[PDB]
Amino acid sequence: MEVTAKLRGAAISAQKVRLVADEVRGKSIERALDILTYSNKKGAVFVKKCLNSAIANAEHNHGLDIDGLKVATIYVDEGITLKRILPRAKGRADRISKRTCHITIKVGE
RNA sequence: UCCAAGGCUAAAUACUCCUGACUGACCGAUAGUGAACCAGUACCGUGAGGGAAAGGCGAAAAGAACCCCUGUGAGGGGAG
Repeated sequence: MEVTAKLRGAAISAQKVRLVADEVRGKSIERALDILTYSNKKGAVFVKKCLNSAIANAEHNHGLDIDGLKVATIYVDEGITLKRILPRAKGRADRISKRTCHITIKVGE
């Protein structure tokens, strides 16, 4: 089986979290946690939180051995965008997209 | 053919801010009132004035006790 965690609504662009996700996809839980704890990217704190939640789900709700677990699948999806107005010169306005993202992690043997 | 320089006179005619009953080969949320929603509101304008967007869990809240990750967060996974 595959155990899931979801981190819907992280205040960050999915394009940014995707670089973090690409490096932990398919790795063992230990190696992936190392990569996430020593990354300098903001998206790594979100990916690490979601991965830790998925590991705890697999250990508590399903009684799996987290020693044989691995990041079976991970992907980031776009969340809801907050729309803000940015004033510019000469009385002109721009729209600002404050993008959010959904992180889905599934761990399994 | 009819008697101005005195006055009057109902009905059949015009209408709908409204009340009641009833109707529709009228609309069904970008439609139909601008407005189904705390709308002539928010917002814009010194002002006269202009003028939006925005409905729906389920039959019944039975709206998820409790456990786990997390920062007593967000979010989720179980349980129900």
